[PDB]
Amino acid sequence: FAHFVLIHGICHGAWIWHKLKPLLEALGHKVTALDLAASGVDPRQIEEIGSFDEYSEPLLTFLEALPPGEKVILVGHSLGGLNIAIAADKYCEKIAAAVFVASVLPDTEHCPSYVVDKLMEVFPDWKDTTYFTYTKDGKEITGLKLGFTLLRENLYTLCGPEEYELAKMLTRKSSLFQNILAKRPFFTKEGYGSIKKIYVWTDQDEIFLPEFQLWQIENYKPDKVYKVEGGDHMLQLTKTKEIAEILQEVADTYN
Repeated sequence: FAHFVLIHGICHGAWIWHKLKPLLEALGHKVTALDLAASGVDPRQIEEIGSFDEYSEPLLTFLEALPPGEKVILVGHSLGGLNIAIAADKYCEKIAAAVFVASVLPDTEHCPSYVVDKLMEVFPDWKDTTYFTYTKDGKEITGLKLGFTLLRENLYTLCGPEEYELAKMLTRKSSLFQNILAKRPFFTKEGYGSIKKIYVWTDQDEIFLPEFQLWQIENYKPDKVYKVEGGDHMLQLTKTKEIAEILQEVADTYN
């Protein structure tokens, strides 16, 4: 059996995994679904957070708490692929594999903002998404709150109204920390570069467009690619059984 650690994307929280966690547990696995900083029911506000690395603190702290010899399979969604890379550069030995589900896939050859800048060229219009600025640690940071119409049409395209309602209800303001990411030291070959990486995507994704998702595969070759037919960007909501099937096959492959 495996221990999966489920990692949401920006403006989201552990709650996006509410369908997938019971299914993985019904297969016998251990599952942790974290709220990152200022996300979900985390007490902090985004304006206290000055970088992706501080944003990732609950994942780093969880991994620090793993006793020696315990390995986990990280599963990230959307921007959560970046939290994976940060965690991997400190605790690569605790990571049996990383699975990127409709997610960004950073590399080691370019700066940590690389795949995010590519994402805004491929998808530059975020519809009713609002933006704001705050200063933390001397740097001006642009925060955002995903627009409800963007959520409806581009992320939750195929989700029922009861799932979409949770998003209107629970998504919170966040930030891409895009300028901070550009100046951060590169992810390292020895840490992040060394972990097994499995890339899960759908060409029906209406925000992480096929051009982007395919460019990422070409830019940084995963150890395994699964293409999910159908669904939408919220693959753990619209294709939950398929994702649990893929995760069982990763566990069977990577301990």
